[PDB]
Amino acid sequence: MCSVHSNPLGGSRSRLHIAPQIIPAGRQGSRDGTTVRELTSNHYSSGR
Amino acid sequence: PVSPALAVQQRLITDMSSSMPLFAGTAKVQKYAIPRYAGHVPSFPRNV
Amino acid sequence: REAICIHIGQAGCQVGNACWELFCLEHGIQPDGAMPSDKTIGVEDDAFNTFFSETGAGKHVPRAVFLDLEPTVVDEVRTGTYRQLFHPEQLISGKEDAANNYARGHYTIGKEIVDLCLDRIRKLADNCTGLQGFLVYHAVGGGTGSGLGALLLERLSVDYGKKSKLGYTVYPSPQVSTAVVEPYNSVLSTHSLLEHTDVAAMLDNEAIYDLTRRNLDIERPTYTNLNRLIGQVVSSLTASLRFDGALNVDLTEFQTNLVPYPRIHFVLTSYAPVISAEKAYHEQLSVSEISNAVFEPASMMTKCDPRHGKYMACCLMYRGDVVPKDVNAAVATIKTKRTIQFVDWSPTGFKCGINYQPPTVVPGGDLAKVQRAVCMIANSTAIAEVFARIDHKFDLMYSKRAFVHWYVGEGMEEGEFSEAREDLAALEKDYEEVGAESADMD
Amino acid sequence: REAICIHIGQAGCQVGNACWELFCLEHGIQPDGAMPSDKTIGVEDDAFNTFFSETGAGKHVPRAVFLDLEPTVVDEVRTGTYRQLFHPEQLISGKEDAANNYARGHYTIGKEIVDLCLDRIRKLADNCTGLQGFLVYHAVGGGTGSGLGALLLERLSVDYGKKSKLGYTVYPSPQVSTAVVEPYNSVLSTHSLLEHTDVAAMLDNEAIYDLTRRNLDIERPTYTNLNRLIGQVVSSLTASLRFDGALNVDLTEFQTNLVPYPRIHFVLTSYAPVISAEKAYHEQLSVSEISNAVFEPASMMTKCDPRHGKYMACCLMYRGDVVPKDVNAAVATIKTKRTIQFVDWSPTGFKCGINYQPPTVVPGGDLAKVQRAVCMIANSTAIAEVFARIDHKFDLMYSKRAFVHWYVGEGMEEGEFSEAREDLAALEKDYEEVGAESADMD
Amino acid sequence: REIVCVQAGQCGNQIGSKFWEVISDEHGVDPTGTYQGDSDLQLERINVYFDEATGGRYVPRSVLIDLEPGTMDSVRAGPYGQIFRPDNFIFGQSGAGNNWAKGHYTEGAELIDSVLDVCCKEAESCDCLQGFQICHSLGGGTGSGMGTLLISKLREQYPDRIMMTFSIIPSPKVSDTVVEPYNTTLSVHQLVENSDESMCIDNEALYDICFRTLKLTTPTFGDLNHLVSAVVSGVTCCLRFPGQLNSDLRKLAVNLVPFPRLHFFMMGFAPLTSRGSQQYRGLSVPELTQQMFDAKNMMQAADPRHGRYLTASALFRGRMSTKEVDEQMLNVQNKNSSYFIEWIPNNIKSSVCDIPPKGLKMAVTFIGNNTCIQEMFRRVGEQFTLMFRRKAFLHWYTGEGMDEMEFTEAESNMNDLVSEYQQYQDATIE
Amino acid sequence: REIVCVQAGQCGNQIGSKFWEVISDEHGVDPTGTYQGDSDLQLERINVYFDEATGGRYVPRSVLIDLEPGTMDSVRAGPYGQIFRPDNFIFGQSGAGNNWAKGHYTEGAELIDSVLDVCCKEAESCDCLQGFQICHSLGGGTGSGMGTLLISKLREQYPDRIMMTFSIIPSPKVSDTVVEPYNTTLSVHQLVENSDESMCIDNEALYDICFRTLKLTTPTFGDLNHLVSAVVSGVTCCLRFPGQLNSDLRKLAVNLVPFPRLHFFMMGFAPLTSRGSQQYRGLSVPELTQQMFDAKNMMQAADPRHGRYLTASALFRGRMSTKEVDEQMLNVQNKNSSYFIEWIPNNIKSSVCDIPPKGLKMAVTFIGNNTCIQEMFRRVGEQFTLMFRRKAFLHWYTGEGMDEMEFTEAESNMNDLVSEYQQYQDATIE
Ligand SMILES: Nc1nc2c(ncn2[C@@H]2O[C@H](COP(=O)(O)OP(=O)(O)OP(=O)(O)O)[C@@H](O)[C@H]2O)c(=O)[nH]1
Ligand SMILES: Nc1nc2c(ncn2[C@@H]2O[C@H](COP(=O)(O)OP(=O)(O)OP(=O)(O)O)[C@@H](O)[C@H]2O)c(=O)[nH]1
Ligand SMILES: Nc1nc2c(ncn2[C@@H]2O[C@H](COP(=O)(O)OP(=O)(O)O)[C@@H](O)[C@H]2O)c(=O)[nH]1
Ligand SMILES: Nc1nc2c(ncn2[C@@H]2O[C@H](COP(=O)(O)OP(=O)(O)O)[C@@H](O)[C@H]2O)c(=O)[nH]1
Ligand SMILES: [Mg+2]
Ligand SMILES: [Mg+2]
Repeated sequence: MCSVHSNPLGGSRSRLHIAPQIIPAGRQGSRDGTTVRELTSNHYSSGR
Repeated sequence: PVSPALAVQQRLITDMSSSMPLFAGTAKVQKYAIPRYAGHVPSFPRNV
Repeated sequence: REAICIHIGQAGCQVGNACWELFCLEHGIQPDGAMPSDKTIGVEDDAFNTFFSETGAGKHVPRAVFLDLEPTVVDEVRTGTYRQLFHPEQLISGKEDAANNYARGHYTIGKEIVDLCLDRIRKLADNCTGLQGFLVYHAVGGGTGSGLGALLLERLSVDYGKKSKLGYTVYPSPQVSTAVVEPYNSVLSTHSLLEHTDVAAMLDNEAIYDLTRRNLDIERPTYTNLNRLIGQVVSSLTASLRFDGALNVDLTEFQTNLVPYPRIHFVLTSYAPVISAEKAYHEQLSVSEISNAVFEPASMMTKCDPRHGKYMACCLMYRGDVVPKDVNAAVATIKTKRTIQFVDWSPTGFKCGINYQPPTVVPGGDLAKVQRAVCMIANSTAIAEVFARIDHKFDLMYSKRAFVHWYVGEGMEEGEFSEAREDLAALEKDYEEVGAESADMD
Repeated sequence: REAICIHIGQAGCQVGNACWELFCLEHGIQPDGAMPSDKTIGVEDDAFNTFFSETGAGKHVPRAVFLDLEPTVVDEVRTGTYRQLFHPEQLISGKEDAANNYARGHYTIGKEIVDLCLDRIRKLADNCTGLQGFLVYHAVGGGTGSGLGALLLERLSVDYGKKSKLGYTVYPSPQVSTAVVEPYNSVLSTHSLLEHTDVAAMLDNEAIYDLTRRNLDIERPTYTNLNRLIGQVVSSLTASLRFDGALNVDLTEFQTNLVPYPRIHFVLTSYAPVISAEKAYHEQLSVSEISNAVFEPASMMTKCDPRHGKYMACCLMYRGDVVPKDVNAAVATIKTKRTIQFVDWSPTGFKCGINYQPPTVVPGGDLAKVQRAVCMIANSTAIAEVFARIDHKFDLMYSKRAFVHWYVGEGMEEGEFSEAREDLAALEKDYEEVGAESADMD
Repeated sequence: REIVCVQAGQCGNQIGSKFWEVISDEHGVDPTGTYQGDSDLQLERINVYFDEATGGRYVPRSVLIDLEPGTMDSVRAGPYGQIFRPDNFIFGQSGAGNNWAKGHYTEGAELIDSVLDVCCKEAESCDCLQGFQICHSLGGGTGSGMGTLLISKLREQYPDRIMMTFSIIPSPKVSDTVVEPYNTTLSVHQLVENSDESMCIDNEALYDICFRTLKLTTPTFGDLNHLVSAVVSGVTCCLRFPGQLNSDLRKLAVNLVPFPRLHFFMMGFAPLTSRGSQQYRGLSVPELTQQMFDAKNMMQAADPRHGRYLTASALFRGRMSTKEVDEQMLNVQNKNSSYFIEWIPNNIKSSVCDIPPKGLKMAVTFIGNNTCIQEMFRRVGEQFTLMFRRKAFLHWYTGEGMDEMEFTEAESNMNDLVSEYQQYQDATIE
Repeated sequence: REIVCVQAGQCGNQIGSKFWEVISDEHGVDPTGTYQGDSDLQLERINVYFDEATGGRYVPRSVLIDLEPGTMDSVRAGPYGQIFRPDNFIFGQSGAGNNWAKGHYTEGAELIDSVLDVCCKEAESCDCLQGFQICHSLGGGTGSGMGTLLISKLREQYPDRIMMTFSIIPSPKVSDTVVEPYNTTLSVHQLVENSDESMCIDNEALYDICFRTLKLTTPTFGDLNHLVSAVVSGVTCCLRFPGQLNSDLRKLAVNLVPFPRLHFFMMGFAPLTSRGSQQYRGLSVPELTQQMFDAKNMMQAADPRHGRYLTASALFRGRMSTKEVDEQMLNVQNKNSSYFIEWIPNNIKSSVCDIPPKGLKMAVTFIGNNTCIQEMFRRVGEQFTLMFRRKAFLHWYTGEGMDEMEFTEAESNMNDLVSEYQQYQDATIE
């Protein structure tokens, strides 16, 4: 079985994920939705 | 139908190896101990 | 975009089987060359093109030749499972081996076979639009690999000219040995290989045996394991051509960054997360841990100790989920270490590459599945110790002309031994001179 | 925040099993290292971090190495219940024992194994960001404990430098004995331990046997009871790192408060509400009674009598439901007593700690459940009597060189005995001089 | 006229947390920062301690420093902790080791520049800056060393302003730390040169207040820190509310300090009385004055009966007649005339403020300058001399780098301070 | 008054794609090219960056050049990629090989005529042409060599216009390429003769911006390229919107450059602040001015405290008073007077524009001319001298055909630039 990888760190082309049943080892990095335009454009995050 | 449990993941790659007969009598094939084991492990199916 | 693979002799063909198995499994091509109907893509993609060409009916075929003087290994490929993948014309086999004689391969027997190989390579190069180098796999210990590999590289270098040629080479191990005449063949091979290759990567079976005993838990390894590790290394180095990434790396930048002087082109190779499945889930594998690992001698695939020399350049290839800030922090930490030393004339010692595709896991394989890996190629003065022991063994046998009558009967002047031995002596002196500190500022 | 545990030889590994069972049960880690999947407290607090690191799949793994020269005890760990908790690389075992020879461990056999230990400790220390010491468990009566403890502490002290090293050490009991050659090993150990340890905790098996007879009602104790008590003491000292409290105590504060001069670092340990379940429901257990208890000679875990000396410093650890006013009233009441004496150069004799986490109850355990406990570590001149008795036993044996030929044959100069015996004699004189009361009026 | 607060070490950060609880309660600021008060009088001086952030919110002008974030994580986890500005939390990665020299010389100089950068950023935003306020203990390690370091840097950078410290000093009875005499002596040496006015509190006096006056069965550090927060918030009350006879920190310094080294003061707060008795006796200025001079209500171990008052000040909060204040302070000075130094014709300053603390009809805070503070310093010097003759723990400090000459200098300076207090106590006029 | 953009190499094409995303957003242009904005102020200057194609559409006046199409295929697949004119993508068939001589001499002369043909076609279509804008890295191969080739050709063909570059330069701590010193030295040699204004960015400074100010856990090259696109789109804002005190690139050059060689500048953009902190501090001209000069907010590794400001410029966007701007610039100049060159009576120019970027009330971009740039050039010259004495990798460049005299000329010119900065730093009135 095969699937399609996501693109969290960038990129535009699709990538192939081989054998998703096997769970990868190692630590998964810490991620958040905080980006640089959310910080440099969304000053109206609070409507006080 | 591979389960995501830890032990199944640890032993799945070993189970599918193409050199299974060459591992007999070593610490990999003993499912009752962690690897690099020191004690005796049998090498015949009647003893195993 | 495209690269052509040339496989010579026994080690090179057997490593080729593992390489093409891996490249098939990474792209998803079935062993018969037909893409399955389920492996669909949202948008049309070209990444296979580096290694496969389509006939138009949708069969895939690979950009490789298999060259041998004995039939048995190529007949094994023809009768095996991958029969339909290769074009049958691509698989060229002679009648009889070069019998561990460099002279027999180069002068007597390879001279008949070389023109078919050149016609096949030309036929490949005509079906390209951005060829950007040759990858060559051979061993210098045997007769046909040395003699025909040298003759073929000479012809390629005249016909194609400036195009880059990168070699993966299996050198004679420092105490494991398989044949008596290995030093003579390795010296005579290395003399021709010096002029006509841009970077040469050195491998020793004793190191891969040590790596499979120590890191993996394998008591009785065999050549299929070593060949699968080599295939993984080649896939890591060529991944920069095939998938999206932050910092891509074309094969010409390797030649520009790693080679300081035109003779100083022999490089060390290492691979970080060689680990078994049971060990892999007890430990995290962060960027800094694998970066610290690749500089430890326990990670290397060649039996040399880099603490006895100085680094000139390092090229670090990261593939998988890695972010550049951790690579920068790791390299700065490595630079801080006191047991890692660079020659004072090379201040900017590092090259980095970062690719998003994580390393593939092969169903019968012995490596665990991991989210990230790093691969290193590095230039270091420690390699001079490797040549000195081969030269000492050559001197021991040659002082009494121990085997020379075989070589003289198959067509070689006695003078050629002394020329090659003097060239290797000059290479040793080059490695002595480049490593000497310049401190005459007055 | 972080601490690394090093377990050496038989006593240290067996005490380690009790320590890690206890630390698991206090945090709530299952024996297989996975957090309970049905537990949803939500406040996924960081307190484990002192002793555990995460892989990222949520398995827990502990910051420890197990070192032995004989396989049997490590194979017991490998085949036991906690198989999945430890990383298999962490469990290091040699081929053959040090045969009750300090010389065999230090010179002949430990020299091969020692580099693996240093590589593992480096791999742990690289995966830290606020390491604040090493905890070491060993016995000085046996061969591997003496030889590898000295060699490993020397190497750690050169490589890591200023980082603190705290040892919990089982010394040869004053009339219970297990091997003939114990005095020689203890002298040779103490010579190395003088230079290379920051605090030394003193234990005698006869005291823990007496404590289990008098307070608990156990006629026939065995090593699991003693090891569970030791684990409780270590948990009490390290609790200040792991849970919220009124008066915290960092590991550097122990060294600053307990050690007046750099050689006078050997300390006594005791624990107050050691009580059985049937007695526990008949009595209230207030602060002042247990504070009075830790000073009674029935409470110590080392066979020494403090009435024959003077205290230099005391560190009192309270854990559980305690209020500072009760600690202050208790310490002032202790200070009033006439049979407790402090050296006149130490007017502010006490250090206090108050922690909110009550002591944990172990499913198979023999201690009752109690809301509060106090633990004491104290520096006192009475310890000089233990060394005097070891030195007297050494003089009796050494007058005929009774066993020395084993040590000299296994690699040691005879001169090393006289040097060590003179150094311990000088330590006795140091304890004589520090305890001198002088009148500056002159 | 705005104050900048600094909280240092565990004791300082906890007392500061209670102080900002009391002040935020008095001005009716919700823990979200929203104004919820019920009179304009609350709003009209909010600037004194709070800066205004955008769309309603107020933020408290304080810098928190510690060497391990455990305290910082505890205060951030507390019920009002969210109000503090995230950029204002400064912490290191290794402890003071309960060692003054470590806290002052090795980890101090590494962090200290970032603390001065934050303090300058906060100071230069004010339209007119009044003195700084610092809370720390003198017996600790990072509290003593970094508090006195920071005091020295702020006195270099702002020499014309006021420097105020609240400081906890070791009890003769509660030995919480073995090495207390060294840290106390070195810190008092730094303070007597650097400080303009320094207030001292004994934990033993707070314990005796709680047990005897309030008859509390089971006191905790929350009660002691509430008492301290009460006096700390009381001294500044006249800065920020109307009254019939206003007063100011500089005016307090000018009336209390006769000579520049004699600037260490005792504190008290009067209407402490148990909830059962309070229904039987109403508050009045004679009652407040009687509690105000009773040594039971004074926060130091030294007793006034062993010394003499140079000067004292009382600040009253509440609606009351000035006549009662005037006659009580005159009557107390005349009736106890032997305990007041005779070459000053009137020793007591009074001040009156309209707004009492909530739920009390009236309150006064008392600050006293009494020579009996000399007995405390003498005790610390005694314990130092006992410890120093034998080099009892000196190798730790010398290993950090201190010269032994520092210890003899600091001892000499403390001994001269004690002598100077004793000399003005026993002076006479013929 | 329209600008023509050129994007060269991997770094340049990647930053350019994000820049044109930001610009298309600011003018309300749909990725189909249709105008969809909501105020006339957006439309009335759209000509500055876009040309109008038939039936609604607008196309952006940019040329994309690279030696291998990989980047172009990545940008074409992006969300805004369709807007670009197909004929404007120029590419070869083999890479630069990270070699300056290859990029400048062998494939450069092969491609350069088609890029110049496209640039002339774009320039001659303008009714009045303003300066060119070029994005490239100096450490690379095709970016440095072919970018400077194209710059030289455009300076030959349009010598009366302005030439402005934004350029990425090697970090002081870790190299991404071994031969960086040669490529940097040769590129700076070309720029100092040809360029009018050059902007420099350190990747290390962007990492420190992200980690210290924004506290991002896992920054990516997209964030760094967004910061660069923000400053690039900010510098031109006064060209294309109304304001109380208009400014222009030529007006910037006239006020910033005292002498023609001194044209290398530092950049910053002010309202950077983390999502957790934003609730704690409102925007105001004093806050922006204080943050604007903090070296934490500067995009190069050299710090102002080691140098002196010759000149600086601040461009303000938003509705604000001129009084606050002039008095802030006076107060900052007076309080830090030792860091400003004394033979110039006023070092800061201000400019004010009415229209801020969407979702920010106000913003400022800062451009600074500071002598601390000499440390970067000195560091590069040191690494060059270490490499050049040993001919470390020189045979590649000589095999392409370069004479060593080029290397000695470039080294001498960089050393003279460093000397000129040092001489103006230590000048005096006498
Ligand atoms: N790693 C690896 N080494 C191999 C393999 N096959 C052979 N070798 C090694 O390479 C050397 C022998 O070279 P060969 O490839 O057998 O020589 P040859 O090319 O067949 O030349 P001829 O004998 O004349 O046919 C020995 O050192 C072998 O150990 C292989 O499959 N993998
Ligand atoms: N508390 C406790 N003491 C022990 C234990 N095992 C051994 N001892 C004591 O420790 C001393 C013996 O030391 P060992 O640990 O056996 O020595 P070793 O480390 O095995 O060294 P080798 O004999 O060379 O292998 C004696 O005083 C024993 O009473 C134990 O499990 N618990
Ligand atoms: N009143 C009060 N005293 C405290 C508190 N915490 C600690 N102390 C006292 O302060 C002294 C310890 O100083 P400490 O704050 O730990 O110094 P630090 O390590 O530099 O922060 C001892 O006398 C403690 O009794 C508190 O919350 N309230
Ligand atoms: N800020 C930023 N820097 C980049 C980016 N891509 C590459 N770089 C940097 O630019 C240098 C490499 O130059 P490169 O663009 O590859 O040169 P080229 O091969 O001629 O195109 C290195 O310092 C990289 O770190 C990017 O997208 N953003
Ligand atoms: Mg063969
Ligand atoms: Mg044993």
